[PDB]
Amino acid sequence: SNLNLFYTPSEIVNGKTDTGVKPEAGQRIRVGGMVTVGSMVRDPNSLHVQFAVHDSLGGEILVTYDDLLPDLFREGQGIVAQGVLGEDGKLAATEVLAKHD
Repeated sequence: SNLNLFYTPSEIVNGKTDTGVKPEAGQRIRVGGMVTVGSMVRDPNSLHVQFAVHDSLGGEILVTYDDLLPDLFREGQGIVAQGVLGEDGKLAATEVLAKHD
């Protein structure tokens, strides 16, 4: 089966996907961290959407999404996104759970 585990965005930059050392494009993981106010950008297409997400670790990872996000993905909260690493540096995620409450 495909595993499922939650990891910090800032972690999964430095010496991880970006640098392709430990993880690799192919594995499914969940990024979990805080979205910055100006992070969310949608296409005029209105199906393609991408967002930067970060943590106190002071690294920002870009996540890409290829349908309409739930609640348009409201900014300035902390969500979890499940995705597979595919874009040797970016992660393709469609299962975002905004359990911020």
